[PDB]
Amino acid sequence: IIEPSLKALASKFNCDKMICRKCYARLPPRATNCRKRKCGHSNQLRPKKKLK
Amino acid sequence: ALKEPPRDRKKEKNIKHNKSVSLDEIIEIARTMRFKSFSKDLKGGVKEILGTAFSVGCQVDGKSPKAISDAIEAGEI
Amino acid sequence: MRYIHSEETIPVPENLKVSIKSRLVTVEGPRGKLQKDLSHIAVNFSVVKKGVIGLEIHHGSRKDVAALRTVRTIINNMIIGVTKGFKYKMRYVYAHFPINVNVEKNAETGCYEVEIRNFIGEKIVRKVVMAPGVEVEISKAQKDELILSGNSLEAVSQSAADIQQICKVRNKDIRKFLDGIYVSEKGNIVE
Amino acid sequence: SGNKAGYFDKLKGLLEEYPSIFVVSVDNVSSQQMHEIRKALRGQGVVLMGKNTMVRRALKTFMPDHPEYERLLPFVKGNVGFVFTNGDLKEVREKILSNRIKAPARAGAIAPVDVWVPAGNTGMEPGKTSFFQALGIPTKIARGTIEITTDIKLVEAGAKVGPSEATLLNMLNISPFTYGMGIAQVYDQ
RNA sequence: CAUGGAAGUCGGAAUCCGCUAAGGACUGUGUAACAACUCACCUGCCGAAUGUACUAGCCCUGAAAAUGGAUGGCGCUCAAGC
Ligand SMILES: [Mg+2]
Ligand SMILES: [Mg+2]
Ligand SMILES: [Mg+2]
Ligand SMILES: [Mg+2]
Ligand SMILES: [Mg+2]
Ligand SMILES: [Mg+2]
Ligand SMILES: [Mg+2]
Ligand SMILES: [Mg+2]
Ligand SMILES: [Zn+2]
Repeated sequence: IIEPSLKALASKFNCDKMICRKCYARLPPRATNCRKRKCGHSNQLRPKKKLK
Repeated sequence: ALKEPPRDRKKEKNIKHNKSVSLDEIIEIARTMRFKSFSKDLKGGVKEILGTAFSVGCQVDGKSPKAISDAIEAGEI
Repeated sequence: MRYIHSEETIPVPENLKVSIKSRLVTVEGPRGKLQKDLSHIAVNFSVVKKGVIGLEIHHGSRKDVAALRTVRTIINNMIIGVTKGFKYKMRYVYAHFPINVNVEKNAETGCYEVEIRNFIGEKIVRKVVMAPGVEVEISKAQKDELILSGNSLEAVSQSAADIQQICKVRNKDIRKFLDGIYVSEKGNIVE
Repeated sequence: SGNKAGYFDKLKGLLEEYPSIFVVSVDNVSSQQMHEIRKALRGQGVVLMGKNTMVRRALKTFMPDHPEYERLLPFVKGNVGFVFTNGDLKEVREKILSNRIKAPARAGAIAPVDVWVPAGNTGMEPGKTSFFQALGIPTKIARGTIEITTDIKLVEAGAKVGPSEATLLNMLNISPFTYGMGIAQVYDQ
C-alpha cells in the first residue's frame, strides 16, 4: 500500500493533466491552448482519464 | 400543530399534503411565545415573519401567506 | 505601438555589494558570490537612490518589454541566494520494492554523486552527478528524504529535476505504477 | 446597487442629528461579538460600519453645515468604525469594552507572550495520551487522569505554535489571544 | 414531510423573516444522526483600468512521390520582403 499523502504527491505529476484532442500532448491542468506548433495551438482540450 | 384533523398512522406513506390550516390571529397568537428572540423590533417584525413562516399552508382561501405579510396594513397588536 | 518608457526597480539590503559592468552582474555577500551575463538583452542600468537599482527600456515593443520583468526577478533571485540560500526536499514513493540510495561524498572534486539502486527491482545501478556548489544530504528528520541546498536557484533546481527525471517506468500504466522520486517542498536555508 | 443608495442617505441623516460621534477600531473580532454589543446597546446608540467613505464625508465638508468635518478627514486610514450615540463621553468611555472573547489558536498563530502549562491534573480520559507523546511530554496517569509532573515549554513568544500543540491548547482552556473592542483617538481628545 | 437514524446537503414538495456593510431554509466535502470544513456573499491592502462576443491585415497549422535543383543565379532580415 501507499501512504495517502504520498499517493497524492505522485498523482500531481502524472495523473492531473489536460490532453489535447489533436496531438495527444500533456498540458497543465488549467491550460486553455496546446503549446505544440504542429497542431496550430488548438484549444480543443479534454481531461486525462482517471483510473477506476 | 394547526393541521387537518389527526395524523393517523400508515397514512403518511403516500402524499401527506393535506395539512391546510386557517390564516387568522390563531397563528398570530402562537407567535407571542417566541416574542422576537433575535431582535426583530418586538412582535411587529415577528408577526410578518411568523405570518409568512407557514408558506406551505398557503394561508386561508384566496388570501396567501406572502401577500398578508407583504402588505403592511394590519395593526401591530 | 511602441512604448516610450518602461521601468522597474530592485531594492538592495544593507549587507552585500553589487557591481554591473558591460551588462555582467556580480553579486557578493555573506554566503558567497554569483555572476550572471545579460549581454543578450538591451537594458539600461542605473542607480536610482542610495540603495535602489533601476532598469528601463526606451522605445520598446510589446515583445521587448516582456523581458523587462524577467530580468528583474532573476537578479532578485541572486540577491536572495547569497543572503538566505535555497533548499529543496524530495520523497521516495514505492509500493513493493524499496528504493536504496547512496550519496557518496566529494569525488576528488567539488561535485557530489548520487547512486540509486533497486528501482522497481531492476539490476541497473544508475548514477547522477550534481552541479558544483550543490550539496546533497540524507535527512535525519524523518524517513525517505533527500535534501538539496546551495547558493544559486538555477543549479539547485536543475539538479533536483535530474534525479526525478531518471526514475521512469516504461511500458506500464503510470496511473497505477506511481514508483519514483518526487520533489515536495521549496524554500530557503535560513528561516 | 439598490442598497448602495440606501447607504448614502442613511449616513448623512444620522451624522447631523447626533452631536457626538465616537470612533472605534475593531479588527479581527468574531461577528457574534458585535451581535451581542449591538443588542446590548440597542436601546441607546447605533453602531454602523461600511467601506471607506472617500467622498461621502468629504461631501459633508463642502457645505458650511459643520466646518469641523474637514478637520477629521485624515484620521481615517482603514478598518476604523464610528459610533453614533447621544450619551456622555465618560459613560461610553468603557461601555463598549465589555465581552472580551478568548480567541483560540489557529494552528500557527503567533503567541505574543511565552505560554506555559503549570503542573497539575488534566482529569481527562487516558485514551488521549497519544497526543501528549507526540510532543514527548512527561505524563503520569493517576486515578485515570493525566498529570503533568514537570512544566514543559509549549512555544516561545513570537514563535509559531505547533499544529498539534494548537489543537492541544483547545482542551486545556489556555490560549494567548484575548479579543476585545479597540478605542481610537476621537475628536483630538 | 419523510424516520432504528437524514440537524442545508437519502429522498418528496415550498423559498419567508430577524440582525447588519455583508453570510443561502445553501454549491460541494463530511457525521448512525449532530459537528467540523469549503463555497457563495461582504470587509481590510494597493492604485487605473477591466470583462465577454465579433470584423480583416501579415504570419503559422491544414500542406504526401519517385536522378541532384532552381523567386533566372548568388544572396538578402529597421531587407535586397509586402
Ligand atoms: Mg502492457
Ligand atoms: Mg504557407
Ligand atoms: Mg532559392
Ligand atoms: Mg523561394
Ligand atoms: Mg528578377
Ligand atoms: Mg523603412
Ligand atoms: Mg533587383
Ligand atoms: Mg517598398
Ligand atoms: Zn495540440
